[PDB]
Parts: sequence; structure tokens; C-alpha cells
Amino acid sequence: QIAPGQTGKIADYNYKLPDDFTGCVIAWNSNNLDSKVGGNYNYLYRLFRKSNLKPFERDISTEIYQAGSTPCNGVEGFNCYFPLQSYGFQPTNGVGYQP
Amino acid sequence: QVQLQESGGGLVQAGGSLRLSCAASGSIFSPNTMGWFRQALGKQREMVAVISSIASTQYANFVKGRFTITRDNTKNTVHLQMNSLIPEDTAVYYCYAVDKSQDYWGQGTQVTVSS
Repeated sequence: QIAPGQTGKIADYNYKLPDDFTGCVIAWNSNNLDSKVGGNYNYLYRLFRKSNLKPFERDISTEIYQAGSTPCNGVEGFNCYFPLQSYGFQPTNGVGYQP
Repeated sequence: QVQLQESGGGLVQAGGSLRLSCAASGSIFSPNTMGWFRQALGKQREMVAVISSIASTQYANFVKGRFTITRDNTKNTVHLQMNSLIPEDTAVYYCYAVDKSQDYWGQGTQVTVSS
């Protein structure tokens, strides 16, 4: 999902790359560096936003999103969720779920 | 070296009250986010609460309506009011500066409640 012209929860709700990129994306397997036995939940991920980003936009707002019609007022509940879930990075995870 | 000082825990009987504090020094650029996280021996970090620069307060469903965060703009510090305590709250807490760059965690505050 880290490449220009793509979509997905990361490409749309984390970090948008414009269709006219000039540059390089490079990553390496961090299984033995970032995973712990009990799960490394220090890396947080959003699934919900009001709208898609603009390229190179960074939103660190933690505002609780209103899934329903009633306002949340910063309090979770019915149809109210935090932006950030945690990722279960473990050394026994499969390649797809590895860091 | 961004350093956050933790204080205000200890031993309290069921139903008591405490006031924890994280005071932040170092870089901590203006758009920061101060959170508090729970860990009991045998579990991982449980997210307790969060305040951003917007001053909005966010709390988990575990402790609904029982704990509060107070924000001090002058010293940019945070005080967590621990009220209506219950032995399910027996867990060391750590506070978390989201900031804009490298994140920094706490040294811990022992919170114990039992009878």
C-alpha cells in the first residue's frame, strides 16, 4: 500500500502518496527487532476517519469518531470508537502479520 | 533527553482517592498528546486515558466515569485523579507522550487497592 495511486486503510487513512511521486519506498523484515513474545502493542493503527487525507498530511488527532447519528463528545460507547487499535506483533506471526 | 516524571501512587484501601502526575520536560513540541496506560502483572499495556492539545478527554470503558485527567498549560503537565478505586485497578501505570517524533514512556507508579 506504500506506492502512488493506491488505496487501502494505510493508503487512504494513514499516509497518502500522490500519483506523481519521485522517490523510493524501501522496507525490511523487523521480526527479530520489533516483535515481543507477549505482543508489541506500541504501534497504533486507525481504521476510521471522517474523510481521506491529502498527500503528506499527518493527523495525530485522537478524537473519537461518530459511527452513529448521536454525538460522542469524546466518550466511547454505542457507535463510538477510539481512532487507534493496537497491532499484535509477535515473533510467531505469519509473514503477512509480521512487522 | 525528553524526561517525564511520574508521581502520586501507592497503597490505598478500597474506595480511596489518589492523584498521579506526569510532568514533561525536554523537547515536547506544542502539538503533544499525553496518555496513561495500565499494566497488571500478567497482562499487557491497557490504555486508560488520553488528552490531546485540543484539551479533549478520552477514557476507556473499563473505568467509566471514575478517573479524570487535568491539564496544566502553564507547565504543560498532567494530573490523573484516581477516584472510586476498586481492586481490579491494581496495576502499575505508565504515561505516554505521542508528540510528533520519538515517543517516551514512564518509570511507573505503583497503584494498589485491596482490603
